[PDB]
Amino acid sequence: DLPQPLRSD
Amino acid sequence: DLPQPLRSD
Amino acid sequence: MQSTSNHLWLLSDILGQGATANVFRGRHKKTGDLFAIKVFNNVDVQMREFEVLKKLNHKNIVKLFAIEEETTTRHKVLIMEFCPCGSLYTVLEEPSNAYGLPESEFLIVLRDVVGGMNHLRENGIVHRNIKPGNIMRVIGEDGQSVYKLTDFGGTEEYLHPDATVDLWSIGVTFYHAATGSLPFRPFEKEVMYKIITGKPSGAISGVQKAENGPIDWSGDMPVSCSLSRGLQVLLTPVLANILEADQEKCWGFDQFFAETSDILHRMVIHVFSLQQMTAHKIYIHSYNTATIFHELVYKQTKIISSNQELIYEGRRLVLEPGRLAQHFPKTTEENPIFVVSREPLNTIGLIYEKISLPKVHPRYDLDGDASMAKAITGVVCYACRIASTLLLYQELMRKGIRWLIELIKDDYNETVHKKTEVVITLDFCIRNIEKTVKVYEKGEISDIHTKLLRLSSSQGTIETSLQDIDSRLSPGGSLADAWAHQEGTHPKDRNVEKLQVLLNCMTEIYYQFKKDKAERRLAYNEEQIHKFDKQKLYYHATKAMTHFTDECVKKYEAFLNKSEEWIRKMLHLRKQLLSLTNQCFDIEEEVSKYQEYTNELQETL
Amino acid sequence: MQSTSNHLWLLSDILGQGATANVFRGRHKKTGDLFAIKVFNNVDVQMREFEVLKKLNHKNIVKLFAIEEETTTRHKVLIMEFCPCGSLYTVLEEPSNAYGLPESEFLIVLRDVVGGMNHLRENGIVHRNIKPGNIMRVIGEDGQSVYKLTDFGGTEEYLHPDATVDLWSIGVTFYHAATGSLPFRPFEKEVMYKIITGKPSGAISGVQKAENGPIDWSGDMPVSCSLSRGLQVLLTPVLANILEADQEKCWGFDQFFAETSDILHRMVIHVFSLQQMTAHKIYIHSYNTATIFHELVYKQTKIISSNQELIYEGRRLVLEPGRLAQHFPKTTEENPIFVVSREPLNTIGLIYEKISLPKVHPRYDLDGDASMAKAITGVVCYACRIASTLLLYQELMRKGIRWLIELIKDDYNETVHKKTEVVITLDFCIRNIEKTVKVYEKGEISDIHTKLLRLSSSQGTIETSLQDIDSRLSPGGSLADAWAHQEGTHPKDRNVEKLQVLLNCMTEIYYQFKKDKAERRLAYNEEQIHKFDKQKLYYHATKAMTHFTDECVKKYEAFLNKSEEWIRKMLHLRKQLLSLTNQCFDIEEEVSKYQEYTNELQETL
Repeated sequence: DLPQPLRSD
Repeated sequence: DLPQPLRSD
Repeated sequence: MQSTSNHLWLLSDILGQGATANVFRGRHKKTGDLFAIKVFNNVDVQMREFEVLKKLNHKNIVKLFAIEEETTTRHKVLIMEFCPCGSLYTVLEEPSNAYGLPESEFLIVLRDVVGGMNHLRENGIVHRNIKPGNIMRVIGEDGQSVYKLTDFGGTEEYLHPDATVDLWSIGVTFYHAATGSLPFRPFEKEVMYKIITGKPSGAISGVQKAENGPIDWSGDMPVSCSLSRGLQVLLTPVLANILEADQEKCWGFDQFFAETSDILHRMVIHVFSLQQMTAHKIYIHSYNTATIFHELVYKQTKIISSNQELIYEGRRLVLEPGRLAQHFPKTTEENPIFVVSREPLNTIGLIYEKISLPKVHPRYDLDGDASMAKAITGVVCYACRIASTLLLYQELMRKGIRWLIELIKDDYNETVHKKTEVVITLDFCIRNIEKTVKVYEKGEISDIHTKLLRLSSSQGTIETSLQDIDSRLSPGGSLADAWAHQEGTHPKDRNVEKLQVLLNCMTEIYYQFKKDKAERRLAYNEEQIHKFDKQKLYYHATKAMTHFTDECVKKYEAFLNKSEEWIRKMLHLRKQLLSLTNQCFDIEEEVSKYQEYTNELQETL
Repeated sequence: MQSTSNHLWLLSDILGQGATANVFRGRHKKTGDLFAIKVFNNVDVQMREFEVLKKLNHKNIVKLFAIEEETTTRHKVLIMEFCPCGSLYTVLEEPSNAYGLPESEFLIVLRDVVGGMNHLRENGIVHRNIKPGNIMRVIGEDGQSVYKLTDFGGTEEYLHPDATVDLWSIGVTFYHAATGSLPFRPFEKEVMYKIITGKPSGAISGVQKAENGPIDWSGDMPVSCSLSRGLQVLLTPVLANILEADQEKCWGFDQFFAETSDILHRMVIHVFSLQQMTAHKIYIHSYNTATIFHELVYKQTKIISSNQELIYEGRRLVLEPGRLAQHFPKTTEENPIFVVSREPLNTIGLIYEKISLPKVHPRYDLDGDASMAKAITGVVCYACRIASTLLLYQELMRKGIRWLIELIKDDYNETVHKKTEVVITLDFCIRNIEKTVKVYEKGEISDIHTKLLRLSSSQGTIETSLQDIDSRLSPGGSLADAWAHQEGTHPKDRNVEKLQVLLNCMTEIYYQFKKDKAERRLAYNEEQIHKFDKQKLYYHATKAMTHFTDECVKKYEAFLNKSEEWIRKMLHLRKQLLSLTNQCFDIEEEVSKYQEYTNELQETL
């Protein structure tokens, strides 16, 4: 639901 | 120079 | 791609899917001009149908150029003209049109749909019931839109709930274009019949807000309808007589065409009632006199024809009653004809709907986000439109006040110098008759002298009343408009542009959500960016609707509350000045006869 | 893609290439906010430089948030704020700005560049010579643009041709923003020096049109410069004193800042000279009196201060000479202050440049097509701007004529009733003195009676002259404005929108050619569509420039040619009315003394 931080994988 | 008609090939 | 003998199109150009055909965007093979190609997928009945439709030529019919054959498979194609701007669905899905089209665009839609109906009926083509998907839009050669009819010969709300033209779908199309919502809405194919069957006479909408409850029937356009009152009065009987529940009592086409042509041939005159602070659009024919103009102003501002005082660009306006309405001066919305009365009215203002923001739903639902974004952007667009209308009313109010004070001063000045003339004549008559009596005597003399002394005392009262009126009209007095440049909102504050910036950000997020709705699922980072945009949209909406109700509405209500007491003070002063003018005319009417008798007594002795 | 400890960016997001770094569009990893990331490719000197630049905070400096390190390779990155609208190059490459920015946008650019210069110099940062690539653009919170400075600390035409701030590049930037072309142009790094070295004093541009010929030197902005005359008079000495060829005689920064702040703190008052048919923008400080306003109107309209008669919304306007310029009424371009004189002038009109379409070159050259499309679209944009200006002049001319006739009629009416008052007094004095002499006789009597008979004959001449003046001012006479609604162009003809439709089609073809220029070569069908668009662009240009010179300019010249003779007839009538008014005042000045002597002779006998 809530936004969680981005990632580069 | 001058435009010539289109084609589908 | 595919091809014909003269046209070709790429298959990633789909203008429209359907269970009957596919509409692609293609182009002519030798000249490069664009067309829309309708490819079927499946006989001379329909060939003769298309041959009859080929011969039409009108500016509200989509042209059918030629019917040809696919080269790979032996299918049929129709080559028709390419309308790039989409149908009326694409016009009514814009968030600025969420509460109905503007009035000019609505009249264009009305004119072009009725013209296409007439030209199809006059030749004898039996067509379908036209809906908002059958009305294409094109940009004409002068900026204005041109609406055309095609495919004649949720798409199920527009039908009647059961050779003669039925007019239910045209009525639901026009109500949907005027207000933005369908007229008859059940809550959340039998409920529709039970609503429309028990409909009273004259009702054009019915809203059901509960499960199986009673239906709220209405006979007016809603309060958030952008159409002016002068058009709603002309348009509500048409929709009341074609949305009739019983097919015996409807109009048919000739009475409908005559009444809509009576609506469409009117010109518009913009009139701003100053004591009520309300703008009006009087619709009048080009050949009506001024008497019908005064009656039409009476029907909307409740001012009797012997009290309407008109002001246009400074000076007054005296319309003689034999002056045709095409010889009136040209008015716009920012250049109206101000109507002032002498008898008091009620200061109303602008009557608008209170729209709040819907509750944002927190779950990641990728179909509900597009609906939420559309509804919130429609609310902020409605607020921007109301903000510009409030600013327009304040500017016209300041201008009308500034002109009305000058007209009061002109009445003052003509009263002053007329009084000075009567004063000179009175004092001469006094001096003449008294010198003649005092010299001749070495009757009615006291009857003259007592009355003329009374007249000089009355003059002495008139002069100090005029001094008090000049003390009030003086710049810096009680009836000065120095307050009007210190309340309300000004065009240098730029409130409408501040709403427009937030509105552009919200419309960009709305387009991105609508693009992400067509793709069924997203990646990880794309989903996170979607969630951040979902909360940032509601942040922009909260910011804009706080700015609206705490910068635009509050200062407007302060301006309205001061304008009421200024209008009361103006009416009091303007009545007292008329009383002084009539008293000076009575003194002049006496002084003329007394001067005649004085001159006769001069001559006889 | 790549990443840092807190930011990440895809490599197909290149905002800018360069031999020093690469600028990508990336976003913050935890909040999703966008930034511009400048990645180097190669030490504490530049680290201390970026640490000094980090502490700045101003609304005309691009913020540097943090300096970080790439995770894969050990490079350096700079995270700075994302300006989405591009630099000033992207503003000056638009075809509507091919002949210089509009005046409001130019003043915004001037204000923001000078403010950034001042805030960098006041703290002590030694920066480069700023060029149009160092000026980013952002949309502020209220719709207006905000220009910011970045990268301080063909790109070679902006330099001087050889701690103290040099101001050559700022001058060439402002001349390029005002006119759209560089000031000093050789034909087709030594020719530049030979041109600028032999430049006279005061010259701000020099054009060489031949091979090794003489240089045409100029001291004015060109005729196709969109800036008003009241701003060009203030702006030409600044550019004449910072584009000086010798560095000893230039201004330096304090005198430049003081003179541009004297330009920027002015307010604008819009004045439309009616006898010359020219609009003017008077720039005045907020604390100047009306005397300086009359002197500024004299410097542009050549009307002496004792002849300027001002009209504002109907009535006249009498500015007492102690009235500050912030208490003048608010004017726009469509609501000016009309200036009418009594002595004749020359009806000029609008002075604009004659721009023709360039010759289209027939070869398939994929780089020349973008240049040809840009030049042709710039010509049609200039024509659309001139068309809207011509329509504005015709509308203001019709409005000023309609007000001036009413002011003439008011002078007529006050003369009429003043004359009627003097007539009553004269006829009474005649009747009184003649009855007294004819009764008393059962000296100066003929000296009275002959002169008063002369006065009655003079009255008889005055009355028939007033009847002739009313015969001319009557609706349907010789000085009626019924011609003014029958020539020129009206806003219901919609000529500007008809040019705008063709302009939008041409701008779409221009964008497609500029997109096809980045791809080096095209396929077969794409090349054929390119050739058809290349000839259809020139078809739209021929259609629009035929419509302009045969619908807009021709009707304007007819309207101008009729306005000249209407102004001549108006001046003749308005002089004759003043002569009659002065003759009536002379008769009243005689009648007062003769009435006194009459009343004395009444009283003594």
